[PDB]
Amino acid sequence: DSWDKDVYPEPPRRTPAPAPQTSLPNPVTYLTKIFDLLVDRPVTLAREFIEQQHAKNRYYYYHREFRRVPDITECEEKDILCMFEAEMQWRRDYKVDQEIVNIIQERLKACQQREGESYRQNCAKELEQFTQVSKAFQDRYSDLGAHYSARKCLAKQKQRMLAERKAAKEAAA
Amino acid sequence: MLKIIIPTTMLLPMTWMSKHNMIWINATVHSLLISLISLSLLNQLGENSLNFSLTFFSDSLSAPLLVLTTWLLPLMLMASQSHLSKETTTRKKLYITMLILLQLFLIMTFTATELILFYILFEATLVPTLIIITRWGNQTERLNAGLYFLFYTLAGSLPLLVALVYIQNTTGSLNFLIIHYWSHPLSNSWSNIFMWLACIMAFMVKMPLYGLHLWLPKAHVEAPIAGSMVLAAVLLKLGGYGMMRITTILNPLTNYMAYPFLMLSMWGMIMTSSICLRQTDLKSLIAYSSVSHMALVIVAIMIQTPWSFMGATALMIAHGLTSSMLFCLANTNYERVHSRTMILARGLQTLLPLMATWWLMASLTNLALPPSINLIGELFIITASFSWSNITIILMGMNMMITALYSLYMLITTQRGKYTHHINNIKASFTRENALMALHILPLLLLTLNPKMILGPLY
Amino acid sequence: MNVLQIVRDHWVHILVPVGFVFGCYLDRRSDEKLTAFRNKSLLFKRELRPNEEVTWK
Amino acid sequence: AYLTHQQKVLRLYKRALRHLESWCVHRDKYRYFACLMRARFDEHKNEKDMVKATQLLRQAEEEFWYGQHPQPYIFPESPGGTSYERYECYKVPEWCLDDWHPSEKAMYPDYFAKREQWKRLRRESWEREVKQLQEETPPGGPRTEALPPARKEGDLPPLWWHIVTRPRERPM
Amino acid sequence: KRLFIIKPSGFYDRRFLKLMRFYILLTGIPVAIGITLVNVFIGEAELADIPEGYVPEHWEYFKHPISRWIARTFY
Amino acid sequence: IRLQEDPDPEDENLYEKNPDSHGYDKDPIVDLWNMRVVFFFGFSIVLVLGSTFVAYLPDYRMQEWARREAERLVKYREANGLPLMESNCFDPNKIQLPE
Amino acid sequence: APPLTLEAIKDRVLYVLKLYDKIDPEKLSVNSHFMKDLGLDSLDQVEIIMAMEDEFGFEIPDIDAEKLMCPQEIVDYIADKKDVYE
Amino acid sequence: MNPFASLTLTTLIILTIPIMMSNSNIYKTNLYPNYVKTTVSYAFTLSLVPLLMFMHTGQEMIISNWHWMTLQTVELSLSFKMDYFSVMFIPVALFVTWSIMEFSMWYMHSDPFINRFFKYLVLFLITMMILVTANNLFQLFIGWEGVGIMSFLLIGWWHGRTDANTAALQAILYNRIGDIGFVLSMAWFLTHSNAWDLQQIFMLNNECPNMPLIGLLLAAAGKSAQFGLHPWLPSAMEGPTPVSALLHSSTMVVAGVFLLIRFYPLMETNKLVQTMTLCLGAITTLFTALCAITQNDIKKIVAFSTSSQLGLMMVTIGINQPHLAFLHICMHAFFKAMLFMCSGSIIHSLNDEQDIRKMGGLYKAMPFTTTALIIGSLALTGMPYLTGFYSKDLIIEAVNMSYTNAWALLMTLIATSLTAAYSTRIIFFAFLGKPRFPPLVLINENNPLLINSIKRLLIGSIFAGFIISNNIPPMTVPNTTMPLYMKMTALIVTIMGFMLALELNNTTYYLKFKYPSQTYKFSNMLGYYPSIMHRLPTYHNLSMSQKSASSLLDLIWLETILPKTTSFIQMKMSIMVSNQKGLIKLYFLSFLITIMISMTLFNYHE
Amino acid sequence: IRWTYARSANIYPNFRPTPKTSLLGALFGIGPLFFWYYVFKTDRDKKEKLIQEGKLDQTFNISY
Ligand SMILES: CCCCCCCCCCCCCCCCCC(=O)O[C@@H](COC(=O)CCCCCCCCCCCCCCC)COP(=O)(O)OC[C@H](O)CO
Repeated sequence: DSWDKDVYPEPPRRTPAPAPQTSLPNPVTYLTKIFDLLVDRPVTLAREFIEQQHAKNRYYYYHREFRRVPDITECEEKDILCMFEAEMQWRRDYKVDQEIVNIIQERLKACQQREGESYRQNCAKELEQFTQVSKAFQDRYSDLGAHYSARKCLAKQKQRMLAERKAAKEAAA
Repeated sequence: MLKIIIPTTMLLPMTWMSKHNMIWINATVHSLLISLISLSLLNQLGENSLNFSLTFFSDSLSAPLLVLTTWLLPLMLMASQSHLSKETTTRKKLYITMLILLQLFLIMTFTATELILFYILFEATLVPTLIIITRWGNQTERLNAGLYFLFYTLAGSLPLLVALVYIQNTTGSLNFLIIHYWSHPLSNSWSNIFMWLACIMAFMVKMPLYGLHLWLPKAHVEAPIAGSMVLAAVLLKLGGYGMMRITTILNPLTNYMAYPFLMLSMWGMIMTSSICLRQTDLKSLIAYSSVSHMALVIVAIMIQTPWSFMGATALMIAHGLTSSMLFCLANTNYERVHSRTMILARGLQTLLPLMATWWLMASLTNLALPPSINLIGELFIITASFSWSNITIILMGMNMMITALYSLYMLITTQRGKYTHHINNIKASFTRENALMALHILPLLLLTLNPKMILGPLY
Repeated sequence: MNVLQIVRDHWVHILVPVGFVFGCYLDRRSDEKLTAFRNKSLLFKRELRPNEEVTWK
Repeated sequence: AYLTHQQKVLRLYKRALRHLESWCVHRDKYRYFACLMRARFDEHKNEKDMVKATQLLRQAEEEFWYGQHPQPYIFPESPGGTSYERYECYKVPEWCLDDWHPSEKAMYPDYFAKREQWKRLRRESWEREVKQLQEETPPGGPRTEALPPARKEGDLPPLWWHIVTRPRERPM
Repeated sequence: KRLFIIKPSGFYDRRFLKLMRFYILLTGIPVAIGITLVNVFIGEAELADIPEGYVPEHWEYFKHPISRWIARTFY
Repeated sequence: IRLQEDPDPEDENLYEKNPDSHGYDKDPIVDLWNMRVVFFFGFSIVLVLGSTFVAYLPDYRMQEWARREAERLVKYREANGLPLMESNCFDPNKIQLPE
Repeated sequence: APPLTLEAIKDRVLYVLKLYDKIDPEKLSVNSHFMKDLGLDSLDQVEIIMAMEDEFGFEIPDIDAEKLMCPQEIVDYIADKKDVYE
Repeated sequence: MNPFASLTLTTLIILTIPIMMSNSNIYKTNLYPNYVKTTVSYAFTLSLVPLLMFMHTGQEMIISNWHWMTLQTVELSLSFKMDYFSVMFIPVALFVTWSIMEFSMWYMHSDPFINRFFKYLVLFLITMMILVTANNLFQLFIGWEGVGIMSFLLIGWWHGRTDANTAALQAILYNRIGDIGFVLSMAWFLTHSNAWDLQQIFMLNNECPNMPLIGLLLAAAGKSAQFGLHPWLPSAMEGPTPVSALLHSSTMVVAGVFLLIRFYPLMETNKLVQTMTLCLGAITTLFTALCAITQNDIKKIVAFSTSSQLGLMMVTIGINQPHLAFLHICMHAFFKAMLFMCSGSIIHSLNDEQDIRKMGGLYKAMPFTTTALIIGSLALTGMPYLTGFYSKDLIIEAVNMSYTNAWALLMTLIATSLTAAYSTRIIFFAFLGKPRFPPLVLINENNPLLINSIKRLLIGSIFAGFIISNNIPPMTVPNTTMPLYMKMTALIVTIMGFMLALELNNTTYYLKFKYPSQTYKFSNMLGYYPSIMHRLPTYHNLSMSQKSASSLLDLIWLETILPKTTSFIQMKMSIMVSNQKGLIKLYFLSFLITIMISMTLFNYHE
Repeated sequence: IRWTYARSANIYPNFRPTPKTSLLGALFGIGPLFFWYYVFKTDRDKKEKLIQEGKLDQTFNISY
């Protein structure tokens, strides 16, 4: 197709062998056969003519990379230039992590429909995967406000190990 | 900008020196053309706001408003050109001068980069509007209405001016960028409390908020149609644009202080829509309808969550195009019957068949069916408000239930009924009216396909 | 075809698009004033093209 | 105006009979109970005292009001009826035709020409109706809601335009 | 026994409806043809790796050719 | 009399003079040009051509790029056996917590 | 269905009155005023219009009903109400 | 990925073609209704195909397509979900809407806007189709509001009828109260589960959705016209007969019950809310049926009979029987739609007479229409091996063999017996008796369109109960071993209901004088519901709007506190500071004080 | 026309401040506003105190 199974795991199909014991013909074979010979075949014929027409004049496009830049943890206070470079990179990291959750949601939705009735247990691995994504995404970006910024993200982050330091020190006793 | 501001300014000498009768033609030509040019700014980059010069910049919030204002400019021209065709050439030229000037301030305000520059032009919009409502108004209460509109806006704006210059002396520059990247924690203190109140009240009055809203039923109803749109379709959102920008610094004091405003808007929006349930003037019906929608924007801003800001801009743009439409609708009847009472002209679908259809989609857009942009805005706020508090869905939905009754109420009272016997001057709708109405609703339904353009700066 | 009349009533039409040209011109008259850090952001810092004078105008 | 007693009792008979229609249903039951209703009305017909007549009415109106069918049968072409103003939404006033485009005006030359004759006839007779009114106004303004007819020849009845040219009850 | 049908004049409304069908489609079909013609003759681009020396100047980082053309000029 | 003013003259039936009247002004010829300009410079080029421009704009607020940046990050992270996205936002090793 | 026409109404009009046993068949002039010659009680005409009310499927309001007193009148009012114009 | 994906999706695209074709006016204005009907017929026959692979392969589809917006971490986009409930509902809905569209030609053969009316019907069908075929909750809301507004126009189709707008206003009013819970579930399913697609919601396993399901239930009550929100269905009879026969019989009011069917897997986890569903269905069944029997208009009787049916369906949903409800959906869809244009045929023939009193003598006067009525009435009862049996008494047997809410079980048994009760009233007064209509009889059902429309649906009531039950895969828990006595109570209560209702109806034949029972009064004016409901809170809310709200608070108080008081304050001393008497002595004396107070008294020196 | 005047303009000039109007202004006005303030503030205090301790869990709630 146009992707890889490692990003969208679709377990290999399991199709049965249709062997109708009853002598009366199966109609569903007939409407499928006429559909191929009346609709599907002209569609394929037009598509291949379209594909070769595209192949004659091939113009290419590439993908834009953004080289890693210093983030806001090493950004000097009131350094407006490093403020901008850090803020833009963090928001770009925000967009990709939003898409990371987007991918996991698609896999989970595929987990439901593909299993149908057996959605509960067949791909609970999808459920725990989304559990790890959503929980970590909660402490990573959630509750940052409509004016979220890399300074705010550190502020929320700093609250975690500060609370964690108190807990573990209490735990060590 | 310079690429939109300069053509806008250059329309001013063009209309003044235009031909005697070609004023309406040429002004409509290029105002549509300038709107086409402003479609270029609908694109926004990844996260950094589109910056052109030091004084002018755009983001994924200003540009959706910029196109709305410049697209509006042709609409006021055709709507007003009905009655304005019966006065002196200079008087008509003076009007087109004033709409062009009024639009000019709106374009420059929305792309202002310095908060002081924002405030100067934000308040400067009063002068073109104030003269519109007063000089060319068609009633007697306009004289009191103009004073109410001017004084309410100014009484709130003046504390902002004192507050704004205070930020300049203390923090430094007030550029919308340097403010964002140098946000400092506004700690809870009585001086900060009034700092918060001053920077907020100015934009609240122009929303308007429940209680600081009595200027709207006077200003909007008495204003001429070329004005009756802008006081409801763009410059109410101008107060909205002020809120979403000024709240960059007002954290975290906003959540502690937002409670009086939330309760006033969240409870008052039920009362305001209750006024619409029993009204006598069609213009007042839509006017109070605007208050309910803007009140929903008022609460939306203050949670300061990604979903709320999106639904804020979505409703903000959609309501403006909607509320502008209904004012065109009330204008058509008000010209034919020369009165604003609802029950006077009951029965229009019998006589005007397509006018009912335009009224149907107009009242439907206010009804906010899915996937209309009104619904895509209100629904987003409901989810954001519900996450803030579960109880608010009782109030949020109650308006959604209440807004159905009145939004279809003028549909029943005016269109769906026996035609009034005594009235005999109803004429087949001019192709200007129908063309204008299509210019309102066609972009709205077309916008439904791609809400990303108008979804705000957080998509 | 009585060109005087055309330039009497339609000389006003050209007045706007030249303003738009002026608007574009001033935008490209101003942007180079904001040059400062041109190809200086380390994200977009890249070795200049060989037979090309400079990066983004 | 003042509804006299003999009219009001007739209104009771008409309405009460229509109410037992919703009760009796079957025709033979109707004709029986109607005759008892009819004669029970006629048995008390020599009351020289008009006060006693209202005293007889003092229990009849409450008798109707509690014996009334909660879903009385009313013909659809009437208030409460299922077909009340059902075809009203096509009653386009005739004066709207004056706004038709000439292409549509020329589509029906005969009817439009006759419409002109009626319009010319209405124009001529309007002032004739006008002076007819003040020629026979009652001293002190119009006393009754009624409307006097055309007394002389060649005069249309006063205030005839809307009544005569009203849309048909079945316009479609 | 057929008779007249007094109805509101819809000719001007018919004019308005017909005109959009003539005006909104005057540039409607040519762009609709242009959108389809572009997608089938010049076609849609395909993903390719970054060349050794060629940086993708501005408009290159886009799939659709007409979308690339808008990126070429304008922005 | 009190005041000497002409009363409300009338509401001029714009359809009466030209039966095909357009509702823009009195003079027919310029009024005929008035739809020819509002329709042409309206629906045609700012509604149809306007829609195609905005609807087919170069991708706004890059998402399919961000959608692109997802697969190689997750593919790299899941293949070598590392949690696909860390709980901490910014690197915590260089954080110097107070005391 | 063809519209209810004037000749159709009147033929249906004296259809009901002659079907009334209180009226002799012979004395049935189309303009025979109910009180004058037939001499039926003032309650009776109120009960005959109900049969006419059911006959044509309509309503005769009491305001007009009490004045309606001729077979010509009954066909007149019904014809005028249901736009009968031959 | 068979043709089952593409071919089932194009069914909607075939349906929406007439809507686009209408504005171009290429259609011949004479034969537009024929254009609509054969278009739906083509879609119907095209919609048969999704069935054949459903029984054969047992496969279901989820068709997602063009992305709407990548809003944060949710992917709101157009998407369709073919499944057991979907792939068969469209063939039933298309078959029903095809039959009525054929019938609508004969009935509405005089409405001047007939092209507009058929345009509205197709638009409703499109909105209903996307309602039954929706993957995200937002898309479900598109239909959930599309059918509601489409009902509003179609109910007020006759336009000028003053009370029709009230019912049209009533229909949207009760719907909006239903949508209260819909938007509540929307917000909850987006906040606590970060989605609106049904796939994610089920995977996330929100095992305790107390408030969502409560909001989910409230959505059904407004749309399915349950108790507390029923009366808009009886008032919807003010619309034309085909209008209610399509929308308010088997294709629009079904939305409410259908919503729970979509969220059935999440239904079983909760126990409190599901009891409320069977509780709400129980009261809805009786009260609608209790008001059904004592009504004297044919349209009202069928309306209350419908609302009694949907009350029964939610009773099934209560005790973990969602799919059996969908079986009840299809079986109820066939015959109930039939009964409406059987009533429509007699109503039009009897010069628009709908009052059940001015009827009678139609069994031999209208043979086919009477024949269809008996078939439809018997389906309401559930005669064995007929369409009614394959759903209804299976539920009654199912509800008996369950841990029900005692008092909830009894009401349905009283209700199902009550179903026969008003059924006799329809057959008794309208057909079995002596004629009572106006003298000029215009009875005629010989029109081919009327015969063909009823004939097509009538064979669907003799059959298709056995056909569907056998064809659908066996996937419900079978109640095999019950004690005999309650196994056939459904036949007992109907026969018992048949016997006494006939005797009481025939009691009217007895010349005995009638006494108005106060219990009969309570039933006849719809449980006193409309006059308290539709008069008291409407007055109170509107009263609060005028004396308060608009007046008092606004226009008096809010204008006299901030704006006018400041004007008065600025004014009271304005009269003062501008009334200097002009005497030089007073001016210079004020100078003395101003000099004196400033120099030393204010300590301005230091 | 008189009715529109009576409902729109001839109200405040004919308004007379009395304890009945004054009390109704407070009861129908500031009253419910504080009522909703108390209800919402208590819920926010309830919610805020609960997730601080760790009572409510939003392991899957991310968008807000
Ligand atoms: C028409 C009535 C008002 C309508 C509503 C307006 C908005 C409500 C708030 C009103 C006050 C607005 C003025 C705010 C000025 C700038 C606020 C600001 O930035 O905060 C300062 C705080 O502002 C103030 O102190 C002044 C504002 C508080 C209110 C007192 C003056 C305004 C009220 C009276 C005049 C207006 C009322 C109308 C009178 C006719 C911080 O400075 P500081 O106090 O910390 O100074 C440093 C140090 O601590 C000591 O100075």
